[PDB]
Amino acid sequence: KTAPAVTLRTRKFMTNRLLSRKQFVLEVLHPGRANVSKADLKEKLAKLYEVKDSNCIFVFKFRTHFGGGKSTGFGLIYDNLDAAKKYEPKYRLIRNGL
Amino acid sequence: PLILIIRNRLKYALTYREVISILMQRHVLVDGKVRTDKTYPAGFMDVISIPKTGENYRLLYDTKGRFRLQSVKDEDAKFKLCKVRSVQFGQKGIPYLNTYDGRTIRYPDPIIKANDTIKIDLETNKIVDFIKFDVGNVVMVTGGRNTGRVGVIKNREKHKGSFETIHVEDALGHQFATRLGNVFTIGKGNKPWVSLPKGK
RNA sequence: AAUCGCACGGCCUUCGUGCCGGCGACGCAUCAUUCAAAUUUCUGCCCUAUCAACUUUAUGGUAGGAUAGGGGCCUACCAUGGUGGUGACGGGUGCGGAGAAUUAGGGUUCGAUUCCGGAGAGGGAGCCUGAGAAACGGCUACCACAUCCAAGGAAG
RNA sequence: AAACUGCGAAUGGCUCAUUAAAUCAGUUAUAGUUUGUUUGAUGGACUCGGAUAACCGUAGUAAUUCUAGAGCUAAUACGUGCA
Repeated sequence: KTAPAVTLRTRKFMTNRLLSRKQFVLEVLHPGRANVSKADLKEKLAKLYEVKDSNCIFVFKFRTHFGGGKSTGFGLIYDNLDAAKKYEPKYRLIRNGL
Repeated sequence: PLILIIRNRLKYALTYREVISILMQRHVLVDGKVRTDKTYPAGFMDVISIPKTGENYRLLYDTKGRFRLQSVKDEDAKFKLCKVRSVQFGQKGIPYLNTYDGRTIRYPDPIIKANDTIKIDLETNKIVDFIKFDVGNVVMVTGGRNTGRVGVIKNREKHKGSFETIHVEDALGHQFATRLGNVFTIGKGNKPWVSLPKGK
């Protein structure tokens, strides 16, 4: 889990729109030497917003390993523009229908 | 079809849903080969073939026309007669001479029109002789009420569109004719297949 | 013109290695084609003529395209047609054949559940997949109608 | 023994609504055409790599139906050199 110093590459992101979903993507990164973060993650999370109580974020999928570098992780939204922003609204598109 | 006909030899009691086992017990051959196969079709002149302390049988027709097994000698078992059912003509002299069993032959061998028959062994897939459909030769009749009879061809009448009827001399009793499709040649002066009791 | 699953051998050869080798089932390609397909034709298939003139690629000549393959099937151009007092075109009808029932025979009647062929899966068109579907147990999706709902959306 | 690929789910079943029609029957035509699989024919053991489901780890509209960010992995399904 626990940090010293790291950051995101947003890959593409995407939405189901009649609903209350747009889908937010990174791999969290730090690479080279050493370690998984707070600061960069927080920035992305906060500018993701304008929120109050317990954010609209839920972070909790960090699995990296003991073994190896790839974790990605990435974190959650009700929704958010930054969350639309690598890849804007599909999924309602998939249910437009085909 | 192979199943029906082996199953025909059985008709005392107690197979059919069990059927599958006879074939698996690899004790059945068709034309000297292994097939264990439930949807298999067989037809006239096929040689079918049982164990080990065993026997051989020929698919023939009974007087009505259904296909049935008849006991066959080992000597005869070696050979089979194939009627030339169709031709796509050519090369060099090759027609592609289709036969009744569904066998291809491309090429010589010295002759050859539909309704002629080829005498073939079994192991090599060699053609010993050709039995011409012509007067003076003997034939067996493959279907109908008229089925299961033999005769010598007295004359053939040809018309437009197809060669209509084959006339027979014979009978122990009297003369009869059938369309060519019915006629399966079995013997010539040089080589016969005929040693099977008789007949209207 | 453009691999599995059993082997076993011979050889330089101890297991070492080189290439091959006895069957049993792959497996793809249509290159004539078998059980198991389709499309066409000379014929006949209810009653009503208080239904008597019909039909506008719908008919014909010719060239493409299309398709597994036939073609006004689809499409250009040219020709204006082809059909019907032997019933065309049209209307109604409390599947068609194999057959059922009668009645001495003739006919009448019946045509169906079964066998056979065709067709449709709430109504209608289109499509993917697959050798083969224009698909009851697939989709797409308008409409018709029930359903689920943490009532956003799914759902038959 | 769960998924992927091959064969199958189109056969079969049942109902005559549509339905007088080359619809169906019976006879032919079909080189004017298809037939995979099979029965049958014709052709034919060098070296190899590639990623993937199950399993996993969490999830969104979320109770959802449903499937994906995602670790890991196997292909006579694939791509090749070729007498």
